[PDB]
Amino acid sequence: RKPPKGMFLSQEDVEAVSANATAATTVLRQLDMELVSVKRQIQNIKQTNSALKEKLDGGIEPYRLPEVIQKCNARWTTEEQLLAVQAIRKYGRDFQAISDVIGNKSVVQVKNFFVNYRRRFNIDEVLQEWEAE
Amino acid sequence: PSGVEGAAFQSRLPHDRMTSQEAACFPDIISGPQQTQKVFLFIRNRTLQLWLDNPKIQLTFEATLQQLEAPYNSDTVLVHRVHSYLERHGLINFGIYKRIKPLPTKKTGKVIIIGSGVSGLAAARQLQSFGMDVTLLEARDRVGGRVATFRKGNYVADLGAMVVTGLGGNPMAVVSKQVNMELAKIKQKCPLYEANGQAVPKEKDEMVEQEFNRLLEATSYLSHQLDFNVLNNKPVSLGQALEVVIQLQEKHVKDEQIEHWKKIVKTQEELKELLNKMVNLKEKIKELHQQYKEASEVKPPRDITAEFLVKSKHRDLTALCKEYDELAETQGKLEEKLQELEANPPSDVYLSSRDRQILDWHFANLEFANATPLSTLSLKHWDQDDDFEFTGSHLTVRNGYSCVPVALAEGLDIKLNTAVRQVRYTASGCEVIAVNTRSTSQTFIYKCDAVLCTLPLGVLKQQPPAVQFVPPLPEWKTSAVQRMGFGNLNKVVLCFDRVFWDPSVNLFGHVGSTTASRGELFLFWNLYKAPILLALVAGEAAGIMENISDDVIVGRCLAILKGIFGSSAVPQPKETVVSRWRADPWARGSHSYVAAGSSGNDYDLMAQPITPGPSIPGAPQPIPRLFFAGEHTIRNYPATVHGALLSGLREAGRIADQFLGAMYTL
Ligand SMILES: Cc1cc2nc3c(=O)[nH]c(=O)nc-3n(C[C@H](O)[C@H](O)[C@H](O)COP(=O)(O)OP(=O)(O)OC[C@H]3O[C@@H](n4cnc5c(N)ncnc54)[C@H](O)[C@@H]3O)c2cc1C
Repeated sequence: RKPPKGMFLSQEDVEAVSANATAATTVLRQLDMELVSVKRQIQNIKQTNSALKEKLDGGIEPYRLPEVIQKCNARWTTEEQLLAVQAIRKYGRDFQAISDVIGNKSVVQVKNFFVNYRRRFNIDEVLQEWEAE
Repeated sequence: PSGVEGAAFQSRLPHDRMTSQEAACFPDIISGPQQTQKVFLFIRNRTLQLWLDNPKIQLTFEATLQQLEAPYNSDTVLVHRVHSYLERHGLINFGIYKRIKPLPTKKTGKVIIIGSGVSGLAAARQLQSFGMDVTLLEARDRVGGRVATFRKGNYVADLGAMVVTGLGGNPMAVVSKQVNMELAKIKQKCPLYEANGQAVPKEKDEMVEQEFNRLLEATSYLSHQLDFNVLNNKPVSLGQALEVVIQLQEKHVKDEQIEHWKKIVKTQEELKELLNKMVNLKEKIKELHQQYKEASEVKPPRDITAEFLVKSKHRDLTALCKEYDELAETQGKLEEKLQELEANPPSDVYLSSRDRQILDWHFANLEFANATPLSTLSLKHWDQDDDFEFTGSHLTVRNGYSCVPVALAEGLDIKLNTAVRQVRYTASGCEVIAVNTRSTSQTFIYKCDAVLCTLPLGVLKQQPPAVQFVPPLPEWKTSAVQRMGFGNLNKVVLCFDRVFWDPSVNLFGHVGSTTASRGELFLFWNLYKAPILLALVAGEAAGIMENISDDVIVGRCLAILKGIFGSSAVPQPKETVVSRWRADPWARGSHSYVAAGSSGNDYDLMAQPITPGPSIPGAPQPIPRLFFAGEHTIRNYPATVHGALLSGLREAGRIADQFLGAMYTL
C-alpha cells in the first residue's frame, strides 16, 4: 500500500514519464534546464550582494556617537520645558523620542507634562501643527 | 516440519485440509462430517510418511494397513481408496524402487510418449507400473533432453540442468535417495569483479544490491497499487516497469536539487533586500551625522532652538544607528543560513556509471533466473510461482544430472534417433508417424490408444512446424503456445589442469561495461571435484552469442579470468564446450516463462488434453486421445526438472484414470 522507503512513485509522475516515446527524456531535460537557470540566478545575486557589501565597508563606526548617562530628575527647568514643547512639535505623541531628547526625563514624566501644561503651552495647538505636516 | 505433518509438507500438500483433487476422488468425505475428514487426512498423511521414510521399496496396500492403528485401520476400504489415490497420482511409488508385486502378466492399453526427457521418462515408468504398454520416441541419440551432461575423461559438467532448488517439498529429494546423486550444497557468497578486474568494495556492493531489491518492490507497487499493467494497448513488461521506476528516481534527484537551490535564491534575495535597506540607511546616517556636526559647531551659549537642534539630531542619529545594528545582526543570521544550505546539498546523481553497471549485473542475474530478457517478462505475473519455492539450500549434482534420466530409462522401451513428424488422433485411436534422424527416408508408424506429447514449447512454437497435428490443434491450444514465453540461457564449460581460483567460493560475478552486454559471461561457477569453471550467458546476450564461435567465446572467458586472477595464473584450457539451446532443433530454447500478456492460466491450458471429433456423424462424445506433459505444462513448478517430473506423474495418473478406470472414486 505504501512504496518502499526513499522510492518515489506517484500516479501523476508515472503518467507524465509514460504517454510518449520520449516523455521521460523531455521531463528530465526540462528539469536540467530549470536547474542551470536557477544556478544562473544565484551567481547573479551573489555578485550583486558582493557589490552591496563593498559600499558597507567601514560599517557605521565613524558616524557613531557616545551615549550620555544622567539620572531621571523630576524637576522641570525652564530649559527642559522649552525643549519639550519643541520635541512635541517635531515628534507628536512619540513619548519615547521626546524623553530621549530631553535626556533626564522618563516616559511617564513626559506624559505628565502633557497633562500638567496642556493649557499653558497650548499642547492641543502644538499637536495640531504636527498633524498638519 | 516433522511427523505426519512433515510428510504432507514434503509432498506439497496441506496437512489439515483436503485438496481440490482429493475432493473430486472423495466427494462423499469432503461433503460429509468434519470428523471423517480428519480420519481421511491422517490416513493420507501417514501413508505418505511410510513411503517417504523408505522410498527405496514399493509401499503396498497391505503394508500400509499393517502399520495403521485404531481407529484409523477400522475402515479398510477407505484405506484402500486412499492408497490407490496416492499411487495413481504418483505421490507414492514413483521413481526407481524395488517392486514387491512383480509387473502384471498381461498389458492393458497402448501409449506412445513423444520425447524421453524427465517428463516423458517419469510418465512412462508410471504407466508401465500401472500395467500399460509404453513406447517412448526420442529424436536424440540419448535420453534426458534438457538434462544434458558433458563427460570426457574425469571431467563432468552439466550443459543443461545442474541445480536442485532446495529439498524441502521437492520430489527430487525422493529421487536422490533412489539414485546416487552426489548433492553438494552451494554457498551463496558471490564476489563481483568489475570490467577492469578489480573487486567491488564491500560497502558499494551492498548499496547497489539493496537498491536492486528496492527497485523490484517498486515495480510490484506499480503493478498492484497503481495498476500500471497496460500502456498504449500493450502489456507492460518487468523491464519497462524498471525503466519507469529508475526514471522517477532520477526525476526525484533533480526535483530535490531544484527546491534546494530555490531555497538558496529565496535567502539570497532576502539578503539583497536587506543590504539595500542598509546602504540607504548608512547614507542617511552619514548625512544626519554631518548635520549634527554642523549644529554642534554653533558654540554655546545658544538659544533653545539651536540647543534643541543639537539634541534632536543626536536622538534621530542614535535611533537610526539602532536600526542599522538590528539589520546588521539579521545580515549575520542570513549569511550563516547560506553556509548551512551550501554545505548540505542533496544528491548530485541517482546512480553513477560504476553504480549503474553493477546494477546491470543484478539485472543479468535476474535474466539468468528467468532465462529471458527482462523486457519479455510479464510485470504482473513473472514471479507467480514464488509461493511454491522449496525450503533448504540449493545443491549441485556433482556426478552429473544425466544419472537421473539414465536411471529412469532402465526397463523402458525407448526408440532413440526417432524424430516424430506427424501426430494423428481420431475417435478410434492414434497414429504417430516418425523417421530415422540419420536416414530420414526410413519411415515408422506407431499405432496406439493415446499419445503423450512432451515436445518442448520451442518445438511446439516452430513455424514452419517440425511436428504436424492431424487434425490441427484447436486455437485455444495454439494461442497458449503463441503467448507463452520460451527463453534461452547458455553455458561455457572450461576444463583446466589446475585450480587458479578461490576453492572456497562456489560462484563469482563479472560486471560487463555495457547494459547490452550485461548477461555476457556475467557469472562463473566452481562446483565440481575436478578443476572446472562454468560461465553463464544470460539475457539478450544468450541469443547473440550463439552466432559467435567457441574459440572466440573461450577467448573472451580467458580475457575476463586473466583480469581477475592475473595473466600468468590462467592457463589455456584442456577441454571446452559451449551450449547453444536456441539452435538445438529438439529444444529451440531452454525455459518457459510468463511473457507480457500471458499468465499462469496458459500453463493450465498447455496441460489440458485434446479430444477428437466423432468418427461417424451422431456417434457419442469420444474419449480424450492427445495428452501434454513437460516443464511448460505445470503452473506451480514451471521451467524445472522437478516440474517436468511432476507433470509426467500428473499425466500418467490422468491417462490411467481414463484407460484403466478409477475404482477408488466410489
Ligand atoms: C541451460 C539450462 C540450465 C538449466 N538449469 C536447470 C536447473 O539448474 N534446475 C532445474 O530444475 N532445471 C533446469 N533446467 C530445466 C530443465 O532442464 C528442464 O525444465 C527439463 O529438463 C525439461 O524436461 P522436459 O521433459 O519437459 O523437456 P525435455 O527434457 O526437453 O524433453 C523433451 C524431449 O523431446 C525430444 N524431442 C524434441 N523434438 C522431438 C521430435 N520431433 N520427436 C521426438 N522427440 C523429440 C527432445 O530431444 C527431448 O529429449 C535448465 C535448462 C537449461 C537449458
